[PDB]
Amino acid sequence: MSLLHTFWRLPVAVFFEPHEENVLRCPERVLRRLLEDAAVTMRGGD
Amino acid sequence: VAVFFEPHEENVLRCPERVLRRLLEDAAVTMRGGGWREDVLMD
Amino acid sequence: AVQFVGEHVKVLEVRAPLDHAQRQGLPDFISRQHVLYNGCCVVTAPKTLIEYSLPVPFHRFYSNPTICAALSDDIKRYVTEFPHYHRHDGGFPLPTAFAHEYHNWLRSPFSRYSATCPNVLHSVMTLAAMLYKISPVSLVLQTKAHI
Amino acid sequence: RISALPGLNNGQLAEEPLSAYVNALHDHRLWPPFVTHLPRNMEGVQVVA
Amino acid sequence: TQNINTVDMGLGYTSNTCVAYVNRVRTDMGVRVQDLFRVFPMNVYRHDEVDRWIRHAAGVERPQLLDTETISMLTFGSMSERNAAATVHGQKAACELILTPVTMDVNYFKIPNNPRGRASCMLAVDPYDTEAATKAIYDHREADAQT
Amino acid sequence: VDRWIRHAAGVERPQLLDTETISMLTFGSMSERNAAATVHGQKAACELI
Amino acid sequence: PILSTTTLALMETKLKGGAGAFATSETHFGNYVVGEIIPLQQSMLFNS
Amino acid sequence: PILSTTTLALMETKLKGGAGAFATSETHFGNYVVGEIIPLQQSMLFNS
Amino acid sequence: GPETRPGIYVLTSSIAHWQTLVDVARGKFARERCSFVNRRITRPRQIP
Amino acid sequence: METHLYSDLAFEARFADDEQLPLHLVLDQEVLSNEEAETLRYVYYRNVDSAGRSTGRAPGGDEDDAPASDDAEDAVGGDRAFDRERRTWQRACFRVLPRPLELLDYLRQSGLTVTLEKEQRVRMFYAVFTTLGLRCPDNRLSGAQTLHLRLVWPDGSYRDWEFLARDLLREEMEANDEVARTDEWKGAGVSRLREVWDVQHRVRLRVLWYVNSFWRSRELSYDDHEVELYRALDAYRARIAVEYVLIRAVRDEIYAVLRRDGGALPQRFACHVSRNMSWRVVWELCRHALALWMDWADVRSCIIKALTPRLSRGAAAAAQRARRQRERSAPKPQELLFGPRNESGPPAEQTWYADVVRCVRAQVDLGVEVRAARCPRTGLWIVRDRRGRLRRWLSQPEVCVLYVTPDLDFYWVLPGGFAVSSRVTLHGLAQRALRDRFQNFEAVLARGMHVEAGRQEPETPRVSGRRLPFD
Amino acid sequence: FFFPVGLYLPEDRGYTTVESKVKLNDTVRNALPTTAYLLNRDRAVQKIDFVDALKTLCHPVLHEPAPCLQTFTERGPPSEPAMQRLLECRFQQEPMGGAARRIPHFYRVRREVPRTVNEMKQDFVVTDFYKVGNITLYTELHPFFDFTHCQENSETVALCTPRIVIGNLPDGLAPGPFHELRTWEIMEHMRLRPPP
Amino acid sequence: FFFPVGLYLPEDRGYTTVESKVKLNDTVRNALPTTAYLLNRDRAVQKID
Amino acid sequence: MEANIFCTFDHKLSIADVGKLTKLVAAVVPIPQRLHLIKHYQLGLHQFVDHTRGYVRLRGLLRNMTLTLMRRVEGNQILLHVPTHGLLYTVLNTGPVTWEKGDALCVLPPLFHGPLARENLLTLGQWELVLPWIVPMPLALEINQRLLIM
Repeated sequence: MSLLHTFWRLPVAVFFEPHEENVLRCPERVLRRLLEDAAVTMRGGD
Repeated sequence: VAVFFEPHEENVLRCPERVLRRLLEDAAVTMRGGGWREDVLMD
Repeated sequence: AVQFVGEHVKVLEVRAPLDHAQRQGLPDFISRQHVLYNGCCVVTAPKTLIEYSLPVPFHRFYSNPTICAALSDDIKRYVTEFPHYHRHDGGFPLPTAFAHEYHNWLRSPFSRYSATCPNVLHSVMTLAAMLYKISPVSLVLQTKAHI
Repeated sequence: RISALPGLNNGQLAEEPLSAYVNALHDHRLWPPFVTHLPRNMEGVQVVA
Repeated sequence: TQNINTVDMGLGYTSNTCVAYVNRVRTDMGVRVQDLFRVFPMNVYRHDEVDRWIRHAAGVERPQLLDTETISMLTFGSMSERNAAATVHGQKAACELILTPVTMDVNYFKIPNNPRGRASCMLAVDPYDTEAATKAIYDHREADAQT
Repeated sequence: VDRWIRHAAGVERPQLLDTETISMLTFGSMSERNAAATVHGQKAACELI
Repeated sequence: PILSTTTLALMETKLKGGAGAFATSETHFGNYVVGEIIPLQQSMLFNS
Repeated sequence: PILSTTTLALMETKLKGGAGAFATSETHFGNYVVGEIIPLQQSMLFNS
Repeated sequence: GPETRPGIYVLTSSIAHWQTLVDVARGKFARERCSFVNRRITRPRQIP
Repeated sequence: METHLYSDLAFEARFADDEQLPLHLVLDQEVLSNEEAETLRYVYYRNVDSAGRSTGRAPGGDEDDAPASDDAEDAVGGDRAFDRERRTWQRACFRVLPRPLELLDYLRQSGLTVTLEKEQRVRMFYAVFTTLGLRCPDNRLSGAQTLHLRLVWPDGSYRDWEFLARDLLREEMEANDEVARTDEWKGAGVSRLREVWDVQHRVRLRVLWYVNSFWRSRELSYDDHEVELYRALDAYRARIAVEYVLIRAVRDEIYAVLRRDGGALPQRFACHVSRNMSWRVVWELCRHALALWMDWADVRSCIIKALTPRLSRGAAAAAQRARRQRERSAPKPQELLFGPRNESGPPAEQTWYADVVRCVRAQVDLGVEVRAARCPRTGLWIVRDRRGRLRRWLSQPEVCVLYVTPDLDFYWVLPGGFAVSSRVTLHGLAQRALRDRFQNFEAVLARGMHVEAGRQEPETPRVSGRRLPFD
Repeated sequence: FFFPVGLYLPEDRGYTTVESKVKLNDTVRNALPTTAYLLNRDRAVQKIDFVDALKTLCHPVLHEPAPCLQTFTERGPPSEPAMQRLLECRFQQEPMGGAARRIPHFYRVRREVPRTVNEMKQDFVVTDFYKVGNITLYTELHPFFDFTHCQENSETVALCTPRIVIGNLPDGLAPGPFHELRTWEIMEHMRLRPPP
Repeated sequence: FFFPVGLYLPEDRGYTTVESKVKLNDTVRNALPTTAYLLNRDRAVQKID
Repeated sequence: MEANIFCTFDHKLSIADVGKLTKLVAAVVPIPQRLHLIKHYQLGLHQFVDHTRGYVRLRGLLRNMTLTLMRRVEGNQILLHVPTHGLLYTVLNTGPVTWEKGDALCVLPPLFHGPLARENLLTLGQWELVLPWIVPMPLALEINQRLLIM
């Protein structure tokens, strides 16, 4: 909940091609898939 | 359409208490284990 | 025959600079090449020995996703996620260790050829002829044969 | 029979037979994908396990 | 000595020429290939025995050092190809060979064309436009202007 | 799908602004650049039914 | 382009055809003739 | 109509033919030639 | 050898500058230069 | 062949002053590649004793034994420490034979006679013949001494191997008109050919032994105690550990800062962020990335490549100039009107190095160069590709980055541009350890280079195996 | 003047326009052009084989790709958005130690892997290999050598490696039917024209 | 000008008038055309697919 | 011998070119080849000047060149004269070096003189008349000595 604190109180609609400026778009499905793949890589990692 | 907060010097990401505790547990294990790589090379 | 048992399956990496006629341009090209030791070439997934058999896709000709998918669950899930990878023209991704195409001897044209070619003698012969070398001494020898 | 050039095979160059220069089947640097023994010849070949 | 000065009195071309008649061809119109061991005389194969074998398979001779900058400044040529014992046909029209994919179409060879595979006639380009010129002759993501 | 089709046909994405679009839809523009070299004159473009 | 053939059959049939035979290129499956765009070897450098 | 063929063999026959070769429109079994209705490409643009 | 052996030559060269000519002559006659210094080593009582 | 002979005579003429015995080596494709063989400029060698002490330094100890400083003003000793390091390496003669050969046939086709114990041929695509000296500090030679071999290339890059005198002398010491020295050197010939590895068994080279060497005449002694080899191994352990202890210093610093802040990461890099995202999985990916960075960090990490230009001699003086420049008094009106115009300050863009660690398919990139600048609107950093293109890895959820600025400030960045920020502490490393391990090579003049500094040098020297050699 | 030697005409569109005029024996030396015939300064027939080309074909300049690689690198990686799918490749030496046992761990990560440039180069047929749409053409620089851009240490680098065997030529420049006909030529040479 | 490409002529009423003049080897790529060949503004040959 | 050499100019010479080329009569200019007819590109040292390669290289090229004295210029021809041993000539020092009586003079490539202007002459297109320095022996062997000691 609200784990990010932002200086601005309103967001803006960001235009232009992703090679102009950095934007963190990622839907939750992709994030969950990435998390489990990283888990299996860590398992793959006297 | 979707909306994104533009970056700033003041906006900050918080860490949940459990996540921070897990970070520190990993840190203490890493510092105490002594799994140093030069020791492996000399082995 | 158990008295001759031997060890578990291994994959070896073979490094070899080319012969002195092929080595002349790019002298520092160390070719790399992967082979299976204490292993088998299989054409079916073994039903009875599935608990003891694991697949090793390691070559263009020896990475069939069908056998791998029947033998291992992770590859089965991988192929179900990506159904276009269920194909035999050499497009099934090998593991990162084995995936060095540019340094292999046999590359994409070979798998593409053997995918479609009819199962007859001349296809074997032309696979053999496809391995004629690009060395200049081989140019002399082939050219003097008027081939 | 197809692979080499038996009419022209008749020499060696840089300690290697001429058929080894013609076709890969005769160069000892190319290995069969499935191995049961090491080759007798490993002049420049390095094996890594 | 007599000094001669000429002034052209037209505002366009006042003279024009034509090649009315051909008497003979000075060259032999042959198929004798250019000798690249004479053009690039210093190059050797790294392994000396491979180099000598390649020398012997062709009719070429041992490599030669080029002229020093001082000697090339004092002398104006070498001409390492001596004249042959007899010359029945005319001058040798040594063929230069460029290597071609076996699948290049023959319809290209039937009309006059650039033998490198792309047009390069600058009468098609805007004058003094160097980027358009480079793009025309070398850029392979836009179509060749001839075919 | 749009991106895949445009990459296959060798076509670029549309680049637009409101006033550029106004001019394009009202009067049109010479939106296809000349070739680097012209040998055969104008492109007599074939239209397909 | 200069007159060229893959086989001696095609050069032979060119060489015994009438005037203007060198200018036409023609195919026999895998073999071909490439004719010459100007009658340089047909007539020009010999009729003189 | 303009001279167009479905195979290179019929184009080769048109290029080997004489005058008025282009204006004739024949066919092989599943392959055809269409012949131009006025002799632009045959003579008109090249007689000069 | 024990006795000095002279080699006599008549040379034609495009070089007329003496320092360049002697550079190239030293380049050709390096084995004799080494022989000269070696002679200075092995027979110190004789002075060439 | 001639390099071995000349070097034998040279080490004899110098033996009384130096007490270095001549060790004749041959290198082939087992130690260097063809390009590196053809373009090799220098070979340098170093002697270190059974206690880890180089023979260019003071015999009892050095002021470099003190820890490092973390100050750009000090630059880990400045010019004097640099000069003490440069004095420690000694230059060797070498010749390259760049075309394929077989070694014994090459020696026989020269003037030498070869009478090896077993006539095993060794074949080699190219050969580098060089002579190194190992120091018998008296008429006594220890097995615990190690010798370092350095090969250097025209761009100033170097490669170090080290092997201990016990490997070299394992067999050779365990068994122990007028004529010209040249003719009897050739006639007496070679009778030994031994293969030696470096300590870490990375590289094999062959040692060539001659029976005419002045080595034979001296009848000096050799010994290897167990305790001396033990101490030499410990010194070697301390030698190779230098980059890993710095990596652990950074890791402990990241965890210490993370404990101190309470897990609150402020934004330091520009990236438009959304609240409606599972930032917790980003924290988990951060955990996996920070584990994986330790799994794959190496000598080519950003931290070593950041400290390396600090060790250069110019660094301390330049840092002091910069300190004076930034803290200069505001100019008076007279100076602005009549005097010279002020020095331009630091350029808006800095050069950094980074470690980019992606979790999804475990991969870590280490020697990565990036250009950094603060965007005008908000003072966050924009990290660009050294071709001028914005770096996109701030927007990928499965990648974290560790940057180290040229002043040894480090950032550890999560997706979104929220970063941990602290300084790399060098105090765990003695000034000598860092300084000898990572000091850049500075070139002495040689063939084909300008006497004046800063000139664009012409075509670089090369010995060609593919071409008939020019003279 | 310019003339070709040894072109293989497409058999799937092959035709003869001179059937009534010539008849060649049904041998593979008649089937696969390997010799060219020309007229001499006076109209004699003269012949060029590949035997005569050796004074060029065997010179080391043909067999060295260093200038090709330098020009390939200096031109830099392509910038067009279409080419961006072409540069994305990653080759990495894993150890062989436990390789056979951790193959399932590679496939447990359900991410897909880019095709190599040489794998994409095979999709084009003989006629459309030469068109503009063959975005791989910028890598086709040398018959004997392979050129590609690849990701190494998060940068774009150029890689050159030699095609050891003739079969490694792409399908658009040496198609499967060509290799099969050339094999028939080799067999007819060995008197195996009807095989056992 | 207008021209067809890719048409299918009725096999149930196929015929030839140039048998003596043209011979296409037995291959469906020859039998079912998908290409049209045309001339340039020179007499050169050009192709459409 | 080829006692006279004709140098023909491909660039049309302006009035200023002919004037400044006339003032240069009796200057010492080198030719690489000693031929009866040469083109203006071969005239002077500009064919070889190359500052990335060193001073010794240009010294080696120059000491092997053939030296001539400039004579009357006419339309696009300059008419170089080769001096002969033992005869008496009038020579011009475009160099900034002082000559005292009885000096023995040598030829060397030009050095850097303080003002940095150095008087570029006859910049036809991007060719230029780079003349050598005619230097007395003491300075000549001083520069050779210093160069060797460096």
